[PDB]
Amino acid sequence: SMNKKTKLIHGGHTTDDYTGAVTTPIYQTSTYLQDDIGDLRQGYEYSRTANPTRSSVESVIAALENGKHGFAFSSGVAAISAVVMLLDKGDHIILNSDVYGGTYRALTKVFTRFGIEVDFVDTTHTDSIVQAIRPTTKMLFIETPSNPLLRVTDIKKSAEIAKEHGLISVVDNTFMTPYYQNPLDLGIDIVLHSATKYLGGHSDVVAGLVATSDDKLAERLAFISNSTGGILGPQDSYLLVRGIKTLGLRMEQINRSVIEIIKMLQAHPAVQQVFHPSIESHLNHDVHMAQADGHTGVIAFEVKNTESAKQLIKATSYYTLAESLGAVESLISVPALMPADIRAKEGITDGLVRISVGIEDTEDLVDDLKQALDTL
Amino acid sequence: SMNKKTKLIHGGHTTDDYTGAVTTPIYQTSTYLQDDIGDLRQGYEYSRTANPTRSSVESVIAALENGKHGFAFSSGVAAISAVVMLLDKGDHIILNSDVYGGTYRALTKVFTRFGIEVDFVDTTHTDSIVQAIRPTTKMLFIETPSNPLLRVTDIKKSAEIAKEHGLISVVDNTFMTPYYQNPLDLGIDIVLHSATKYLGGHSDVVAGLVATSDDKLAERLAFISNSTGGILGPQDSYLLVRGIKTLGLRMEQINRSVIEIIKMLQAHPAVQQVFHPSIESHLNHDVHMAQADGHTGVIAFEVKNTESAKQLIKATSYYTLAESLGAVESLISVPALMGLVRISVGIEDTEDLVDDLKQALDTL
Amino acid sequence: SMNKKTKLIHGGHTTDDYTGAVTTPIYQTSTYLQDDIGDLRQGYEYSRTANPTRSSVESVIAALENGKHGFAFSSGVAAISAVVMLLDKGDHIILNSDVYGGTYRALTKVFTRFGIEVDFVDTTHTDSIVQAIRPTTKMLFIETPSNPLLRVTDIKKSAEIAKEHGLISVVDNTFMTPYYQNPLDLGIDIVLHSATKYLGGHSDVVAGLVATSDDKLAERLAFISNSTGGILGPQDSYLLVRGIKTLGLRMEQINRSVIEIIKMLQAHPAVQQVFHPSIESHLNHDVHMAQADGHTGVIAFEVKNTESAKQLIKATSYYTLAESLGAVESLISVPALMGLVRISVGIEDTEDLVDDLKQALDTL
Amino acid sequence: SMNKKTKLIHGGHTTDDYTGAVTTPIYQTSTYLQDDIGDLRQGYEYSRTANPTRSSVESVIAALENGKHGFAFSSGVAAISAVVMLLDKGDHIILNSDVYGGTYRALTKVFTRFGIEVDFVDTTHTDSIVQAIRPTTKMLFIETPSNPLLRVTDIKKSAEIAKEHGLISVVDNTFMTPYYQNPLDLGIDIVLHSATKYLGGHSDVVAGLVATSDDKLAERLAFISNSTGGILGPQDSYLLVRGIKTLGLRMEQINRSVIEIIKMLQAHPAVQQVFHPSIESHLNHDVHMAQADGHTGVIAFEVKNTESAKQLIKATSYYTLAESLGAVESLISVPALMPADIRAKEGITDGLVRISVGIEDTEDLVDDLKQALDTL
Repeated sequence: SMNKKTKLIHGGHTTDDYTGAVTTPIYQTSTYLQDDIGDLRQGYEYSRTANPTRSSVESVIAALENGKHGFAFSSGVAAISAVVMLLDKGDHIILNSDVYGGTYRALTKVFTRFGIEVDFVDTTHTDSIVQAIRPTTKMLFIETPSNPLLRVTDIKKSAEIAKEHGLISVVDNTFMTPYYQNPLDLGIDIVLHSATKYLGGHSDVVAGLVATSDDKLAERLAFISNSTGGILGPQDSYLLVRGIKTLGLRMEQINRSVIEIIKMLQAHPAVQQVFHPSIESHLNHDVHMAQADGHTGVIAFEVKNTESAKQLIKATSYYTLAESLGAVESLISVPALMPADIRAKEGITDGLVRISVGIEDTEDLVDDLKQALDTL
Repeated sequence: SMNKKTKLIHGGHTTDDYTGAVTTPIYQTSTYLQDDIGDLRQGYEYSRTANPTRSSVESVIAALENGKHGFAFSSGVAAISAVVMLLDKGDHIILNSDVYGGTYRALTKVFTRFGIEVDFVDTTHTDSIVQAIRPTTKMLFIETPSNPLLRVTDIKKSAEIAKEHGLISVVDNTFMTPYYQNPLDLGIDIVLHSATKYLGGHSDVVAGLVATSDDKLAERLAFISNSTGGILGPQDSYLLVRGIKTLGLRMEQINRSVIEIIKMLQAHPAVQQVFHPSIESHLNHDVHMAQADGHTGVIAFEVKNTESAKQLIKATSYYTLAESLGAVESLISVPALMGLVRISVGIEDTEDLVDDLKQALDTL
Repeated sequence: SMNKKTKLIHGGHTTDDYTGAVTTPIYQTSTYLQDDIGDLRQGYEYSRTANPTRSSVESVIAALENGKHGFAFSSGVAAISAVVMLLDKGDHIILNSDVYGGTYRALTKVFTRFGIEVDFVDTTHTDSIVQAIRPTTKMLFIETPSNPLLRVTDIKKSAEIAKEHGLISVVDNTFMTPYYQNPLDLGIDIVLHSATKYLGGHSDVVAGLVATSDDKLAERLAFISNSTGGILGPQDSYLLVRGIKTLGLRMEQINRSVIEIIKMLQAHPAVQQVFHPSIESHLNHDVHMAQADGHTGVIAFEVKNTESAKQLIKATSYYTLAESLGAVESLISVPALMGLVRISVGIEDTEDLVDDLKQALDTL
Repeated sequence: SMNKKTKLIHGGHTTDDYTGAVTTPIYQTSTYLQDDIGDLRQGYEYSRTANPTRSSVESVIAALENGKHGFAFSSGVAAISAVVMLLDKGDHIILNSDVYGGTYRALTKVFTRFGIEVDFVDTTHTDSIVQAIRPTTKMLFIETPSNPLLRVTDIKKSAEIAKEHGLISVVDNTFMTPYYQNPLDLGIDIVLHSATKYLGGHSDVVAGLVATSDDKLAERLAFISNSTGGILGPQDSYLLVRGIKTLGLRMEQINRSVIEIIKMLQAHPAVQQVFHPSIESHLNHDVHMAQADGHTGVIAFEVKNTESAKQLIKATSYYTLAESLGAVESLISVPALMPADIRAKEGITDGLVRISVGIEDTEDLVDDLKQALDTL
């Protein structure tokens, strides 16, 4: 019963019971000696099946999401990939139309070849999920807020919709992190993250994390992980644990700057509109406040055209033009350039700019972006 | 032009063109700065899609297997699963009946749920491969030698059948390594490895490696890997590059010990049978010699019962009771429990490994 | 131009100009290819003399301390020993009497054997520094605040004395970090850190960092380091760069908890005294506020006897009984045994650390 | 009582007693939890004083050199630096005139300022050591074979000379490695290595290793290491252990190529002379065979002038022009360009070329260097 900032330091198991080392040892090892045949010395026999450094980060994400079983994968895509392989051929899964672009690509071009049929639904309306549910629908996949336009979906209702129809509810909590949003506490079966983003938070790990409280769903995830082998390595597991330590402090510095930056974007004439769940005029803004304690650092705002966005990027000094988000350094991107009907259903327009607020000084970030907008 | 031991040191790109560093830099990084929107400074944009350290080890395995493209995965099992995902629902795969247990598990328990069926066949007689071909068969997947009995399958003839019948041929070359056997040179489309074993060589990396010369197949593997993200990390990529450097020396010490160990086992009163492709009476022995320039370090032999096998392990001093194979240290196991005994010959002193196993067998 | 939190993210060179990678590549390498004999492709020839990952963290500490040159050592003790080796036999050093125990050991037990003598002086009264100056005195070395009582020494006035008397002034800025106190801006010649503590921040790196603006001193430190080889490795260099990124956020959470923890300790019946430079009755409190923009996370308080102190540690839940300080997790110790108690405030929840320490004190 | 190749795999302690992991865990940690105050859980309290990954490589070098105590330092220079700090001001140490250049620089320009007086002696004649021994001489420092001209010194005699006069005998065994030469078995007190070279052997670690069998000399080295802090990190300790595993196989492939390469250099008219202890006409060649089981991979040979050496380097394809030696890749250097009286006493002339034989194919290395010499 510790507070969130305390949970990030002592939640789970990140110490060495053997030597007392206050950080998780990095087990660069493949196999483990057995004193007697079949008798494992500490539960370990082969690192693909289980590795102590990986089990440590798996116990952390489980503790942060108030779950019971954690799983670490080589990438957030590998985590999503392992989750959908819970379904069989002829099975059916519903997602929000505005999922992360890589998620759309994986389910439409990879997993449809295996007999999994996919339906996309603007989940901002809860009952619209029920329109697309079939007697073969087994999974409801929610990504709130979405990438990169931050559409909010009612998690607590989607869980009830999933629970009623015998559906496996999944939430992609990458943008909110366990520090501000806990889908497992709202009835969801499985929560997953792209740990590449906020959790690692230092632009130096590609990883995915999955957590659940259901036993039999966990034994199925462990079976898929051990049989498809998309496991996170020990070195990356350790850097994940290390980065998670400062998640609360990083999110709070990010949230402070998000406040000041939004107030500047909404008052700058060179900006057409701003997209963020903290805005009262934003769609489903009251749903977000009911299910989340804070806000993501991804902000979307549209200038007039793509060429103005390229000029705006070249005018800044602290915003790094690159992919990914949630890092200590602020990142800037043009989602349209980094099919057209799906891109429009994701909210991506020309002149749409996505920023990821870092942990630099607030006034420095506001005045840098504002001075850049003055040139348009 | 470049001999084998030289190719292990200089094959592929394992140096830094920037600073001139003689080893591959470890790029613990997720993303890369772009000078202009879509203008990649060195071709890198996101580490899942491409990472310079991973591209280094990927260029090594393609060079060592005489392939055009290489792919590094987070485990050998992940390399297999990416290859199997080349197919659609309804497709069939033909495999050797004694295929690796993890491959059996992944195909029967996972990929059959997606309509991909597998047909187990004694591939030591190539006629059995043809008779099991269905109109929906799309892939031939073989290991040679297999585990743990080391059964040899004709690679060249398997490549001809897959070619004549329009199948994607796959060879798991883990046990032999690129230092002794190159399936791509024998007509196979895709060769893969559990780099966890010999390639890494030091019992400290879990990894898979895939190589092919087909552009359309590599483009499909690249798309599959980017969309399922079973990516090998940079630090493991580096240790893989580092371990491969001594692959030729390790294999050669392993093969010298295998000769003396088999000679001891064949004569010991407590041993009833020895399994290894280097024995002239082994099935398809000449087939192996025609497709391989050396031997694997995995040896299986039989003793009376599992009790004598367990007492054998405790009586040894230099054989480590653990899973896995292909490491610098010698490994021993009883496959039915994890009287057949399987050993992995390491790079310890040859007479030390001979005397130590013999004195332990003397206690039975 | 660049504020403090921004300088922690973008100060120094912590990106790859080659591929555009946003984090410093880890150069696990020993040597570098030369295009021509003596022609360094990027200025690197041998990793002991210079390593690009180490040069990254070296450029960070110089930027954060407003210095011209930075030096990364394998421990804070190694950073101190390189600085002390600037002197010759017969030279003298003036230090605060309560200097770090490892510094006491290194100077009295090691460097006196080479003729370098040390004069311990209560530097909280700057007059005592002048009266201990000999004709052979060459260096003034101070820590502020000190361990474990947190005694404050006037940095500006110490810099004037060293300047007026021709001494090399050194300040151990470990406890305050570059985020709150910059001795080089106050006239000190050399500032050093045990990066093992706050800079690394995560209890997983042993390192020392040195910064100076003097070219002739930096040239001498560079020669000393290349000829004694107390070099920080590349992997530790990288984790140092990574940990420093959150230094501002960690210190600020630590300082918020320090305020509430001191308020609780000052009122608890079981506490007889609290030591911290943030108390207005602390000796040289206004001196600290004039040379520092914040506070350290080390707090010392006194309870009845060592028994009550030991029972305090067992009664807590979030305080880790271990050596060291400045980590994300809270650390507690009894200095006389490794009733004075020293705690290191971490980044846990403020009320959690307040309530947990109070309920433990309630059991005494 | 295992053979050398077996000793490199199982000598010392490189496994995890806790989990059974067959490789040493990497303890990226600074401090260790204590269950009771002052009571260490497994002997660890602070990583500068002791770290489990470092203790593992320290137990390896001790086992390989038949010593009892090992010490790992941040560089071979830091190892030598810690060894000479065993002496006091006014103390006296004898070295061979042709020591490694960095050793000469460290003792002449650093440790002379602390009262340590240094004497250089052509140790190829044993009694010449006795000419320079004073009532304040405390240490005899031998580097056989030398860098880069490979002058051989009688180890067994130098030990007797040191033992008679109450001297601390030290041998720099970098070039021979513990696989071929074991100074501790010949009476020497302290053996040290630049583990950067052959031991690591993969051009990716800078490290130094020290070993001794005397208890009180070890307690003094541990005191200096803990008080001057030039400790090797855990990641570099691990890569050292990993590289040491293949030391025997790498040395034997190197020795095979050294044989074939020397026979080519001695028969090429473009080569004036060749320097290697395996040559019968080489100085003290019979001393080497009496104290060493094999040969180093460093070979020195002189072409006519410096300009011919630069042309020879540009003609090769498998020889890497860089510093350091003992790596899997073959390295080539010109020691004169990478005072004049000391350089001449070290045997360094113009046109002198130093090669470090790698583990590439023998015929490839011979024909590559030979074809290059044909252009001169």
